[PDB]
Amino acid sequence: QHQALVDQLHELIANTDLNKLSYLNLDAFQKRDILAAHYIAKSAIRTKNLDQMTKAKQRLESIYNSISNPL
Repeated sequence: QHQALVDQLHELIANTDLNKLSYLNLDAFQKRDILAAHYIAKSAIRTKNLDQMTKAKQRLESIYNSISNPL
């Protein structure tokens, strides 16, 4: 479970690289949300905090889905 979650997080982090999301015209608040989630995700992974890893996974999944799809 731990490794599966780390892998999911790393995939989500890779898929939410701000440079690669330029074409989506994200608002500054969305960029900041992504930057914060990346910091939290990395920090949670490094410390093996499963609850915070779960939080960050749900957050990044939600963001990636919403920015990729109709308002």
